[PDB]
Amino acid sequence: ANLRTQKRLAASVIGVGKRKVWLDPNETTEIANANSRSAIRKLYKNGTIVKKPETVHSRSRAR
Amino acid sequence: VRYAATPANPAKSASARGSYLRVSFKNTRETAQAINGWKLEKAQKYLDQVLDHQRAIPFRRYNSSIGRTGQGKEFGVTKARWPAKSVNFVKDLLRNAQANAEAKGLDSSKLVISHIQVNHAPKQRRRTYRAHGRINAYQSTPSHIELTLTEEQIRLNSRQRGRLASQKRLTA
Amino acid sequence: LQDVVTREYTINLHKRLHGVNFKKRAPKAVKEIKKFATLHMGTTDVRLDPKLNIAIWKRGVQGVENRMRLRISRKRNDEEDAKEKLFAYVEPVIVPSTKGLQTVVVED
Amino acid sequence: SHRKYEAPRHGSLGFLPRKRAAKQRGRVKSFPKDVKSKPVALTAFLGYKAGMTTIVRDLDRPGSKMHKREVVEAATVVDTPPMVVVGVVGYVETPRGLRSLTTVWAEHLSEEVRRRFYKNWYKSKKKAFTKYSGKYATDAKQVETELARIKKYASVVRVLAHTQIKKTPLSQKKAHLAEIQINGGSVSDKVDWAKEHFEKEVSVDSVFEQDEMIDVIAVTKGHGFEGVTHRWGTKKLPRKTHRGLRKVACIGAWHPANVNWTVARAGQNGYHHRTSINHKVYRVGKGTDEANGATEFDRTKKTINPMGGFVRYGNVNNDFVLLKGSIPGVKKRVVTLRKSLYVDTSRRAVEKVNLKWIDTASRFGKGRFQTPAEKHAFMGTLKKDL
RNA sequence: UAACGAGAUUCCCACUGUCCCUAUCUACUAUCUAGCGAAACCACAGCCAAGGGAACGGGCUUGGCAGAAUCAGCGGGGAAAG
RNA sequence: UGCUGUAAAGCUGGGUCGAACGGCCUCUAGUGCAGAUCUUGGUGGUAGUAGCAAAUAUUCAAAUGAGAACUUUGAAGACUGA
RNA sequence: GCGAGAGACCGAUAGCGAACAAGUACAGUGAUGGAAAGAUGAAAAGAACUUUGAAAAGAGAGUGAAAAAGUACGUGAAAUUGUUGAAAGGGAAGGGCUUGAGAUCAGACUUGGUACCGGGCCAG
Ligand SMILES: CN[C@@H]1[C@@H](O)[C@@H](O[C@@H]2[C@@H](O)[C@H](O[C@H]3O[C@H]([C@@H](C)O)[C@@H](O)[C@H](O)[C@H]3N)[C@@H](N)C[C@H]2N)OC[C@]1(C)O
Repeated sequence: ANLRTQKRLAASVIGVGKRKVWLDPNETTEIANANSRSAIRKLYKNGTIVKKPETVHSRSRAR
Repeated sequence: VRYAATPANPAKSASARGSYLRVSFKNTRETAQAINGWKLEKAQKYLDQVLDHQRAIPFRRYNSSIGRTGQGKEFGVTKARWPAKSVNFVKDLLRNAQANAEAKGLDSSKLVISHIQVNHAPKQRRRTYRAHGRINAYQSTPSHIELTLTEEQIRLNSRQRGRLASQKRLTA
Repeated sequence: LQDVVTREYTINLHKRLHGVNFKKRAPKAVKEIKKFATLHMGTTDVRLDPKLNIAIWKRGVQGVENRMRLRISRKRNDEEDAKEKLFAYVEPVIVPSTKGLQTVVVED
Repeated sequence: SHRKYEAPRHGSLGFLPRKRAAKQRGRVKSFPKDVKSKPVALTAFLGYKAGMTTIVRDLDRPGSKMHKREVVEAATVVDTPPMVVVGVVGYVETPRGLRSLTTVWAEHLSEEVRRRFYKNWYKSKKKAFTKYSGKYATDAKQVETELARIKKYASVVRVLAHTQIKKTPLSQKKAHLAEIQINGGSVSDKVDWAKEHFEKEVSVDSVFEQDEMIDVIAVTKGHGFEGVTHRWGTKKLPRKTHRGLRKVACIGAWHPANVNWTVARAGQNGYHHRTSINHKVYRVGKGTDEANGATEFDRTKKTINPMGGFVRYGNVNNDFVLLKGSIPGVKKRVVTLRKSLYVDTSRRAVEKVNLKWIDTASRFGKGRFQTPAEKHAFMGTLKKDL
């Protein structure tokens, strides 16, 4: 119900900003149980946590 | 505890209290006077319609420089208002008093609000900051609320006697 | 009386957002569609599909389309003690053109 | 000390207070003075302001630079379907003023005039005048006696007439009911004339002829709360004035130690009752005529309406009055037309006007065509024409 | 006395709502609502005219008069406040 | 609730209350308040009034919860712009 | 300083600043400056239990000599405020004098004497 810690830990573990962390809306209870970085890594491996793609900055117009 | 007014027959009455309630004294006084002496069900429906902005609470004493509304025409006023927090507090107290009356075996449909009053509770102090490094008061004006629900020779002179005797003899 | 019914409407949002503050146009279109659904369905309980929210905000805060084609369904709100036995669910309808379309009862 | 320089007062003290009018229907404060030898005739009529247009005319004023030359003039169109007479009122002279003795109504009243007696018509049982109509059924002797009362005692007789607002494009269904004084003949003649016109229609042409100078009573356009600068036309304070400049700088001297009634103040502007006089009648048009906008010099078969309709009014499809210039009120406003209160023999009052041409281009923009036919001729075929 | 100057001043060109003479538009207020909620100030108070009077009265004398409760504004007076 | 005294004041009926107090003859004083922009504390009118308007901007749905404009998640729309 | 005994002294805004976790809390860079605040009850017996409510609480109940003593606690004034009852009200209110009206209070049938004697009050 409050996944603030989980968002922060996922950002640290995955190596991206908090803005690029996706916590599964439909798996709230399991994510709320993930208190350690190890549980976060397990969720990341199984796709419950996902690294969002970068916002594209194409250089085609520049070239 | 001592209530300000005591019912004539306590077996047909139920009471409720709230003390040190952080709700405006002035708005609460207006809302308490709006339903004083009403049937309980009539008052509850009216308070629900107040929370809907379908009817308003008439503001009779604490109303200086408040707005005007056409929903005051029901009560013959132009200044009326919809104080939601006071209405919610009064509804909670009416519900508690109704529960007490039910526990005493009383009939809800016959209940009338026979007594209700609002008193000042002790103020709660906060601070506000003014220009030129000054400190002013920023206080609350809390309420004490109580309410009660109730089921709904001639002696004559000698000359006067003589006059009456003469008159009675004259008419048979 | 058919309580459960689905119809497709066209709302003229251009004339409803006339003169509106530019940073309130998309938020007011949300309120306008809710008032539109209550006018046609008779329910103050109006629910907007998140895809409708995406369509409203597609072109930013003041980029609302002149006309939107909407599917509105009146459905039973059993959910006892809810102040409304019915409710309206509003979702977008993808069409090639938003002109010339009339109110149509949708069969399911 | 005295004002350093002299200037006239801003605004007129004779139109005070500048408050909202009590009713939206402008009331006739005074009627024309009664002349007994004249034929029995109405003195006023109620219509609806529809809009403005343009005319072209030859001027007939010898000695003017524009004598026998064309002038372009603004005109106002008043939608005036016929009124229905539904009652009569008798007035008696008293040392305290005129007092109405009694009122007699017609047997049948239309729904539009009976809608005038209701604030919530759809929730009502429509009982208005339902027991009064029984006063006719038996033998109408009560009605005859009331009319005999009016003949015996009244010195002023006015008729009760209402508009047929359902003939206008207005979405309002309530008819406007007004008293129009009856002038000419004796009181008995007046009561007879009113009785014979019960439930009947009377048209504008039976009241106002063409070239007549008439008065208009209406309520002006509302503006809400206005500051002194526009309400009274006072001078704006300099640009660098602290706390603003759309103000009157001095609202009075130290003594009298009170703000005087003659000082300009912010307050409600417009929506006032006005009686404007001397508006010449350029045309009394007929609703049946399909060449209302046509003239002897411009023979296009044309109605008075402009292309697209009068903006925010609709189309004038009844009798109408074309008036020189502008009159108080707005589009849709009920306006009262009254005969002149004096006899005027100036050249402008007695001039016969002959309209060359009436503009019927669109009022919704820079309209450049007078007719759909002219537009089609100028533009040729279009894609939508096929 | 060349050069320099957020220094004082006059004229000129350009410019323009500074003005003739004002109009219209936008955002935020004001406004109305829910919640929250101060301060200055306060003998008692609060409609005018004249008189007399510490010689410019809300009160006193003589007149004019005088009808609940009020909202938005306003800057005449309270010889308003500081 | 009444009574006495010109008065300062004194006595008494009723209610509240819980541990000391008074009359008379004298003694003694840090002995009587409306004021001192008095002191300290408390409380009003003002007044539900002024106001809570800088820094572009929020929205839909789900979860939680007695309760969600403001918490969390998802989806968007934005901004800081090295 | 240490140990004692006293008073025509003060009695919680008094008496030392401090009767209390007082030179404390707090302020100032610093030297320094420096408060407020005593009392349920004999005894916590400090309200078990039931019920309404999300809860705070309320209503029953209970303890107590007293809850008109409920750890917002001895008594509990005034300013100021709510409710109830009575009354009054055309640009202030209040006051004196006087009477009316409405309310309240009071007295001689006496500490009365043996049906009478005799007395009190208001009046002709
Ligand atoms: C509960 N609040 C605490 C409390 O301990 C409070 O106590 C007072 C207490 O002193 C009062 O009691 C008082 O009794 C007398 C008399 C005037 O009442 C006073 O003279 C005396 O100073 C004082 N003890 C008492 N009546 C109410 C409590 N709240 O005193 C301090 C405080 C922080 O406010």
